[PDB]
Amino acid sequence: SLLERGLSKLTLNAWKDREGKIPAGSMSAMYNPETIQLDYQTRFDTEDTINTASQSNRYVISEPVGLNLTLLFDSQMPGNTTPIETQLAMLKSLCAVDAATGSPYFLRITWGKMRWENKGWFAGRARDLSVTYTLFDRDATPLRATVQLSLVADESFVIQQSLKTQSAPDRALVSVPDLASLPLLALSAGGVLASSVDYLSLAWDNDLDNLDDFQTGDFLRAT
Amino acid sequence: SLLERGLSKLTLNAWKDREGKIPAGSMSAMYNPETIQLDYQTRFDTEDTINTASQSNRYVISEPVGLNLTLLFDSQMPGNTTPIETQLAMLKSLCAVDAATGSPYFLRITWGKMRWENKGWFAGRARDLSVTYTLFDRDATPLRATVQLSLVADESFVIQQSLKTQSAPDRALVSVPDLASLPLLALSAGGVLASSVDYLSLAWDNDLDNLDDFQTGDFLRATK
Amino acid sequence: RYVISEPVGLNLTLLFDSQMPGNTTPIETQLAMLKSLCAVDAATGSPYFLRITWGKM
Repeated sequence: SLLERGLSKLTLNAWKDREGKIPAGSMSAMYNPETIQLDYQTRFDTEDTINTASQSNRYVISEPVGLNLTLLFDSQMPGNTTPIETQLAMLKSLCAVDAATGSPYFLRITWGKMRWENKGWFAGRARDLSVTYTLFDRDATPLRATVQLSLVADESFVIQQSLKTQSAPDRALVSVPDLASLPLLALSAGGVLASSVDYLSLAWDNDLDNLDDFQTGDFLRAT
Repeated sequence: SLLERGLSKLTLNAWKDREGKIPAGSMSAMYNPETIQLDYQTRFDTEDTINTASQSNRYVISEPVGLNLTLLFDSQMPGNTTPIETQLAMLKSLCAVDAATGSPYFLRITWGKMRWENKGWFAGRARDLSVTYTLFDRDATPLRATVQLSLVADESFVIQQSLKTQSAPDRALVSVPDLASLPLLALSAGGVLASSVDYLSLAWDNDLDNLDDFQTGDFLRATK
Repeated sequence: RYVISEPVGLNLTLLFDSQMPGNTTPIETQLAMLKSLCAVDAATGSPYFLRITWGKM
């Protein structure tokens, strides 16, 4: 909408390294998948104690988000001139082991206006894959594919570095509201940093005099 | 198409060694499968690092490509005159342990124009086989079969080494473009080799004079 | 014997839709919060300690 009406097919872009400096090939899928699903799974385990009766559970690991999507290829209808084996030559190639490197191709899936995991793209490597050819001709050039991709998370190590810089930075720079107080100024400054800054050490950092030297509009820093 | 309209059946060739030196028997099976299926799978394990800087998962092993395929035999329709036990005396033989060596037979499935995983053939050995006879005769010659094959990938070592040298054969021979520079010429040489070719070694291996010596059309050789 | 009591688990299924003409907020802005709050936070490296509530339930 808002400009024109034309289909935006999804694109499978593959690299060789994690960061994306070395590019492999790329392919755009005909016949958009009609369903995508992203499945989360966070594993817990119930902590045990013999003293108290408080009941909590322990965060163990976070199994990465998986993307399940299915594709269909056809080379029979008279708009479809290209064979489906040159199109499946790259789904089998880009979702398997690289020839020189032992690792797979890091497979960044994208769609025109769809945010995947709060980002415009979905990195990750193909966990499994299955092509099931359901229609042939006389010498059996294949004519249907029914591909069943599935991926994992595998974001780059840099992208993951900047996302924890926008959350809990090094320095806070909290403001001073009206009728303020240092037990409440150090309580909102300890929410930016998530590190529970004390009122006394917040007072020593700014070198303020009397534990009341804020004047409703000045900025005092927490570390 | 493009010449004629005769069918092309699938042929199951067998060997004894990993390579093609010692041929065993070889059958072609009538009544094509209607559907093939080859499943890929790659196993990953999540890094449970204590430092909690990053979430990632390692690559462990890639499971071999497995092919599933279902056949059917029948000899009572009056075009069908060969009894199906002579055609199943080969599938039961080639998908089992050979008497000579004590191993499977290293099968190779092929179809006329179908291109398997990236090659014109599908090598590998038989994981599974199940025949289920459904019709019989008065003396019970069977004459209906319904076979359910299942194979693995297992290619030979000469073919796998040949496909490796076709990608980064430890020389690059990188052309230079107009408005080029050695940090860019090392990124374009570090993509041919996938080895981070560290630009000071490029100017030493090619006898550059002053780190800007290439002239928009000459080649630079990059090894490792 | 009594060993341990497993934690109470809650199952719950939602639906979002933005093309009916009362629905104008795109559902990615509403799913940019569920995907965020039900995942590991960037600040500490842990989940977010959610709290589900209904008017009289």
